[PDB]
Amino acid sequence: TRLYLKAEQERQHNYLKDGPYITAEEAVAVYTTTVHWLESRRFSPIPFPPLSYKHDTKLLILALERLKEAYSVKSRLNQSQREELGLIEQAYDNPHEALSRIKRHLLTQRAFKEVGIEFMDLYSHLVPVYDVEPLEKITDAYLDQYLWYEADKRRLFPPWIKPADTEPPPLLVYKWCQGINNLQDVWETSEGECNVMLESRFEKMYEKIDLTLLNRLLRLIVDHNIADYMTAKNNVVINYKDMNHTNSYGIIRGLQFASFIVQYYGLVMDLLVLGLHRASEMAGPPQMPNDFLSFQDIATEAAHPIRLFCRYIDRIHIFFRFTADEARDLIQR
Amino acid sequence: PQSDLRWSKQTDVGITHFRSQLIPNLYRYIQPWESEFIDSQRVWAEYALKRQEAIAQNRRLTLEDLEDSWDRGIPRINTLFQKDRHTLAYDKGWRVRTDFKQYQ
Amino acid sequence: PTGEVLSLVGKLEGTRMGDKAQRTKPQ
Repeated sequence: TRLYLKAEQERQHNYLKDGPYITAEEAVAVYTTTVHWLESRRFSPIPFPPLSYKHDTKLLILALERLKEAYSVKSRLNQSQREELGLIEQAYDNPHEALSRIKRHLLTQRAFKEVGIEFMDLYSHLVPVYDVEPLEKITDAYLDQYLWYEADKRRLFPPWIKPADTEPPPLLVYKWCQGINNLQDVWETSEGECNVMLESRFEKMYEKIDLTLLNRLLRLIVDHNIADYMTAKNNVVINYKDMNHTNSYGIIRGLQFASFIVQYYGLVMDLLVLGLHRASEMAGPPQMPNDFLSFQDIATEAAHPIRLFCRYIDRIHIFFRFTADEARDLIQR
Repeated sequence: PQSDLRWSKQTDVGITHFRSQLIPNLYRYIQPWESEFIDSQRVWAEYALKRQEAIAQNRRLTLEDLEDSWDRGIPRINTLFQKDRHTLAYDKGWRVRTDFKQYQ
Repeated sequence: PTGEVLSLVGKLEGTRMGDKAQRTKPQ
């Protein structure tokens, strides 16, 4: 672990030396592509949580239920372990003060406390575990529940983005296989047409997310103040035992709302991979959107090599079908 | 082994001995994913039918209804009888959150 | 008759993945 955070401190150092590894015109290109996609989807930017929001109480109860899930019934309860539980049950006691506190943290708080990190000893690879201050834990948990509810309401996330709440991953596999097998004459190789099935990792998605660009992209789909919070939230010092660094490039990836950031940046990269045309054809018109793997009409389906697309949290699985001519053009290029 | 299936019980009449084979495997008591998925589709079409006809009946679906479809449907039919269920319909994006719980 | 488990590969011809799988009744 000590070696790893030394390496991460050094990596932050090369970032703050070299500045943004992404070039300015790359930034304006991705910003243009995303704003074009969102206006095509007509999307309505997320407003700041209203004081008298109809579901607000329900969202805090769900957030504190999720927090309590972490604390199993046990006697291993230290000062912080009991402080978090006590504050959770306190917010349970008075939800309105919790709403007010989370809101005031939203519109003002920008500088936060250090986050401790410990690692899981999966014998193949090491994954960090971030420990966030309980007040910030409650704030981010509520903001997570709110943003996920609102994005699900407005359908920010097109159907290809996984995992969804409609099907467990073992059903994702089955739907993907069936969707492959139900394409138009997908298994015919008389003329010589070839199906290509790619899968990848989006290497170093979490680390190589430039937080300034993350601010610029995410300022549109939500209120700019919420953006300022969550973007300030990943500009936070990391500590373990004694040696502590501030992180600026990588998303903390342990925040309660890191899920939303990852799944939105994934959609932006998704626009990059698919192109607005094919992405729109997969998603369908905003009035009548499609399901996981289907198009309005088969002509829309057979208009491009990319028939099927599915992005997991950071993985991509793409299924092309080529004519012989298309294959040869790509091979020669 | 058959030797460990012998047991003895003593009463006033005396000592009486009795016997009773393979242990059951975990893979035989869990429905395969394929059958689960087809049953889910069937059961939820059936529930669509029953819910529309009960809305015509203007009543709520009961326990005696759907009782042949109790432990079926990938979103389990039992989940329409939970108490919090109305609040659960406000928990969005729970699966991503669960896949990010290992991270905290 | 040793007490060690035996590899189930090859000893499952007579069973299906769901045989003996039962669903509980309403409570």
